[PDB]
Amino acid sequence: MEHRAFKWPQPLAGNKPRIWYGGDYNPDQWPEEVWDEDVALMQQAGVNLVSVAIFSWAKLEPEEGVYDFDWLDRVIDKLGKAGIAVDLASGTASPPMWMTQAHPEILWVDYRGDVCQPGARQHWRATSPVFLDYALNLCRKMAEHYKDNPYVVSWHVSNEYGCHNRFDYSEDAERAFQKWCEKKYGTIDAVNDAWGTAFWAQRMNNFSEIIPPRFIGDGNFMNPGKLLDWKRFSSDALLDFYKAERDALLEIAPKPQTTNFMVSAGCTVLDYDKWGHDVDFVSNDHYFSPGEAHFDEMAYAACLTDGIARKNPWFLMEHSTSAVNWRPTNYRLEPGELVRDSLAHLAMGADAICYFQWRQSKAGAEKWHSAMVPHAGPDSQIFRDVCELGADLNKLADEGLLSTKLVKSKVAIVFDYESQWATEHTATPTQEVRHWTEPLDWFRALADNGLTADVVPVRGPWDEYEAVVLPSLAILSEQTTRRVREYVANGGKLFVTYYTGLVDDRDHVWLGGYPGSIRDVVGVRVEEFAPMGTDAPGTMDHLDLDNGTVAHDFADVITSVADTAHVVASFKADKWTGFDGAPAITVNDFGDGKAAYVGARLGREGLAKSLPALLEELGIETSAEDDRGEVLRVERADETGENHFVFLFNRTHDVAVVDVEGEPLVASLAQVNESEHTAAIQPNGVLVVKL
Amino acid sequence: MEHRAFKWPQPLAGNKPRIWYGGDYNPDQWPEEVWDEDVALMQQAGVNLVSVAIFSWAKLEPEEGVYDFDWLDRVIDKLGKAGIAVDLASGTASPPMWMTQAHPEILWVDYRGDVCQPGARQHWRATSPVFLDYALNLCRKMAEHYKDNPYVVSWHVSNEYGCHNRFDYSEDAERAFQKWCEKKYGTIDAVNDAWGTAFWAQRMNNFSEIIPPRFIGDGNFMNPGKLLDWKRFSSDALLDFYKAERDALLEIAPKPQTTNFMVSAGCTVLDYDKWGHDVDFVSNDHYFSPGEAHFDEMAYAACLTDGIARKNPWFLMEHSTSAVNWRPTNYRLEPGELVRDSLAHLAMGADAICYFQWRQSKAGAEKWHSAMVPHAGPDSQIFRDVCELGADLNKLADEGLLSTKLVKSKVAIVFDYESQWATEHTATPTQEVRHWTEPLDWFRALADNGLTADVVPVRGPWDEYEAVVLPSLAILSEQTTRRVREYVANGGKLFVTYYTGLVDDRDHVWLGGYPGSIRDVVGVRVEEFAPMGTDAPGTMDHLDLDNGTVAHDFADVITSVADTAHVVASFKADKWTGFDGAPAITVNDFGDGKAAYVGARLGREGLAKSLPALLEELGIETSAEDDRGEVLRVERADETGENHFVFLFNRTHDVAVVDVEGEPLVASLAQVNESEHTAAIQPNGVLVVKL
Repeated sequence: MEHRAFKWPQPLAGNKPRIWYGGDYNPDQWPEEVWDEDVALMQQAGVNLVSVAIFSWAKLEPEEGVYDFDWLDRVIDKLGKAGIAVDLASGTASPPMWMTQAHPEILWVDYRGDVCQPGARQHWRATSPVFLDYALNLCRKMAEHYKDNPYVVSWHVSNEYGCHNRFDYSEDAERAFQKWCEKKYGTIDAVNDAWGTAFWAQRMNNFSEIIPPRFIGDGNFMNPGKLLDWKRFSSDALLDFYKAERDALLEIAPKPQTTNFMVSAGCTVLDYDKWGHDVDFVSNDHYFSPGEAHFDEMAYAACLTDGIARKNPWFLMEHSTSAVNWRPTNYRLEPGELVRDSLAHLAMGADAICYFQWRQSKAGAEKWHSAMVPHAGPDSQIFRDVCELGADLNKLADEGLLSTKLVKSKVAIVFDYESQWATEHTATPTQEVRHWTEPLDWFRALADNGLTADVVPVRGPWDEYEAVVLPSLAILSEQTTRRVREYVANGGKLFVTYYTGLVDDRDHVWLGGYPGSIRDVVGVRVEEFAPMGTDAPGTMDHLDLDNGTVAHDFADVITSVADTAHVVASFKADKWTGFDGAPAITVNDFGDGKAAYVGARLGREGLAKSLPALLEELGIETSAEDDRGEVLRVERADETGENHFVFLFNRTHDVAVVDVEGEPLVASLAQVNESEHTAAIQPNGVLVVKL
Repeated sequence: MEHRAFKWPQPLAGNKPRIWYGGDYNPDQWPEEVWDEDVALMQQAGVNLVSVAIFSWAKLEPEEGVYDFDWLDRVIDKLGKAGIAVDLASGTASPPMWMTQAHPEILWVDYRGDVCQPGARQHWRATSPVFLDYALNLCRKMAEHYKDNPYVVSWHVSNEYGCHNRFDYSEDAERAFQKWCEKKYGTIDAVNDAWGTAFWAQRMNNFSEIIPPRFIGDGNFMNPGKLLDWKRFSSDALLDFYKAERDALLEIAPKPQTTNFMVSAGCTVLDYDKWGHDVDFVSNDHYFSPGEAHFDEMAYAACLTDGIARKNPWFLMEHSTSAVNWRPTNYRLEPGELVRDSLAHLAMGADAICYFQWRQSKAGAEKWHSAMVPHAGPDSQIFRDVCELGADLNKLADEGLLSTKLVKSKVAIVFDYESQWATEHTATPTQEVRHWTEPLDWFRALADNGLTADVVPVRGPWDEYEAVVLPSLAILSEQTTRRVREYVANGGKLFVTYYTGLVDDRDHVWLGGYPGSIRDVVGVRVEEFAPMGTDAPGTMDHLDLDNGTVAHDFADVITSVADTAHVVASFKADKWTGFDGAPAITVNDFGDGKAAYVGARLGREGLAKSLPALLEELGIETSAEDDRGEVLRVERADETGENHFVFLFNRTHDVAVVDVEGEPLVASLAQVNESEHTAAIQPNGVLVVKL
């Protein structure tokens, strides 16, 4: 699996490279007089790039085989004459009404056989031959028309594939899933073994007896190997679609191209790491998580984006100035968070910072989604902040930030889209445990101990790191198992948690005691699990540990510990539970390395309090400073090290004081004292320094 | 309604009778080399019976009209040569893919018209002519092939009928429900009156205008007489199917036969009491309820199983060594509970103890369901415990337990599958009240007072008992009413609760004041109900009683008390409610007997605290010992009384001390002191003594 050669949208002729800054722009929603005010405000704000025509199919092709590009030619000329570059869409993200009215077979079908109608967006089947023909046609018409346009710097292919059309249960998807399985497994016998079909009379005679995981009565249990493969197939089918659109544009009008991802701690619609191999550059859409997780989760998501990009610069295609429209309660951003959030992504390696969207819609389903120009207009705190950010990004580019890379951490936290999928089955030990929460909890606990981790996809080079976290990494394939065993034996330092290595990549259990492929690495054997909760009176809902932490949701029953291992922490419990004095946290010597095993869910707080002991045991150095968890420190450097930037973010609701170890470039809710070379960072503030 | 003659699986030639011990066995999921280890482990564990081929249709009939029995012949020979008997399945529990692909009319249909697909199990219509033909065909092929096999001791017909396919809304079920109604009622006028169809323009001109209770818009109110009959019809339709499979096997290969039930406090998929009339012996599948209810609910379920069996020995076809796969949080068993749970069923009259399943599946939807041989293998606490239980059951059979019966209690708690169904309508006084909880609450409150009740189905001989509980028994037919009135007048002692006797068997209300058919038995008249909860601010959520208990969810408004009755307890409340000083608990003299009325939901705790007074008033004797509720005492005896066994189970999280009134045979987490003839029973422990 090779990545494509890296390509990045280049400046308009006569311009110097900049941190690209701007947003989705939808002039087609407004009368044309508004466009001249849009351009003048964009110049005021320091906007240098916008993404246009994303959902414009019904205007670009208003009837079948009739094209209307003149409006788009005119707005692209206005932008370009003002020095603003265009990231042009294919226009294919969502089909017009004339098309679905004429071709109802385009619409995707749900698990009960109910057809998804128009009225929102992206109501098309990934495996529809007729929709593909319509989409490639528009791609080609667009490419031919814009191939020589001097103001178009990149292609934005479709939009957030799979946000709405991940799953289709049509006859098209039935046929395509049969073909996928044949191309993966080769024989029906191989499919039967993978899916364990001897159970419940599911054994198939040929590929025609492979059906999608349709409606089986709510509450009943779908074949888990088949469900896992369904999610892989669904991601692959949309990848195929993306690659076909891409290729159709590039054959006529080669330009840097991307499609926008939805990388966030809890979003696993697609295997985004896999997809990252087919974009010229990684672009991401991230919106804040409400409440206390806001800052840490956004840093973690931008960190994972950078891991997907293999530390190449990446493109923040979307985020929000303030509230989104799509949550049950759409909380606003607090003062300072607009600037802070943008610099968080920048810190984690973005060389472009863009919003959804330029002007707040006055009608339609996202009218309540914040924008760069709110309903309130340019006389607004949001627009002032947008202008301030624009000046900030010009300064940072003047000072050499472009093309610098996020520095390598001591610690790689491993993330696997497929492990998440495996943990989503409805007949696992507990529905309260999924893969995705554990890596985020580690990121935050490590930050509390003064350490900024890298978040590395399982395919990526986590085995080149000083230390590695396997966080509820439910799948360990034969390959990954080998990589883990070799990494530790050669001197790596490993953290492994509960719900790691239960299964291989077919969702077959590794037998003999969990974790079945690496018991000797971690030097423990688990014979069963003890899920916990409050489902009924008298259920076991927690387990204390003797290091002052508390387990919830899940604990392992460890029945033996290797002679090369020792117990760092033990459970304390009522005797009748069997847990009193049982091992909870262990550390094993394996070859020249070490592996710690955390046999329960301890949360961010439990991990943060357990880590000092474990970091010491594994020889991983951190600050001695008491205030070490108050700020997240994020660094970017060029290869030589001549351009080295430090971003300091307050993670707390107190004022944080930091040393200033170079020239302060940008400050937001932060005050520098030149005398003492110190700075006080308010809540929600950030300071950027060049070393 | 007669029961079939009792028959029980007999020993293999040359063996003596044993408590059958073993589990579901699925060699078809494993390579054949595993089978020789399975047999050797089964011998080590003392396993003497296994149930085979339950879901093996896709291997037994791999294409239409092609049979492959050689694998099954080979594993049955290995088992039998090792002295292990086979409970052979029909194999018909779930159809193969080739069959449903060729015959989509087999699949059951949901209330909206959506067809249940393959991908799990039991996706067939109870009233499908073509599925019946396929099932009877396999039954006959199986019977002909195994009719002279010396190692097959019984038939296990299908599997848990109605677990998944209770309700079908197809055209087949439409036709079959019309015929059922005609065969029940005779005329359409009788159906119209039963269902109250003059209400809401539902009156029918003929049987063709009877339709199933399909989709009527979510939240709207289905005709309740029709819904009640639907549940009776659905149980009958699957009973018809079972009887046809049974008959098809027995015509060729007569052997003891059963089908496995799902008797538990809250499961009412089928009228299991009715079904019990068509099995040769009762077999049950019971899995623990999480938390504090675990022990008491399992004892209660095994007790009800024995009531269904009319005190004949019965067969525990399934339970779990530890966690199941199918709850949202799959809690494990604690140390000692494997042995304890098994002996609980044994205590309540089982002469066979079997698990789902022998070897934990490594793939498929139940891979996370515990087994006798876990993923961890034979070197596991579970497998050791399985071996220990095996030796325990050999000892108890050596000591004469087989064919002894659960001793008659002083108290019969009445259970009615149909009353539960009636309480399930969505326009009852409150959705918080169902029939099934009240009998369980009584069982537990009576145990707290030192009394082990019998749980007797309404058709059964509850009127032969010293005292009887009617626990939220919503239906009283004319017949049951007569039985109650005569039972009390002749000297019976009766407890009646709220939500008893509201309706007759058509769901018509008994008029004139509740409970409308027995007001004079209980010597109270209720004019309305006062449901309670926390649905909105300021709702009435409890009512104190003056005996130190608290009502929740529901109270009766009692407006008069007979001259032959007196008030035992009264509500205390805010004046404006109307409840201050109102009657809550009464006792009436009726003929030579007495009837207590408990006009509210008091819970296990409220009932346990109310019972001393009521037991005294009704002359029902219990221990004077203060510790009387700490252990459940369960007895089995032969008819003479020469073989009398007492099982003592600790119900608490303290150590319980008991007297030893005979020879201790089996102890689990219990220590006997020969000197003092006493024993200390740990939490989760049990002692078995022969008197």
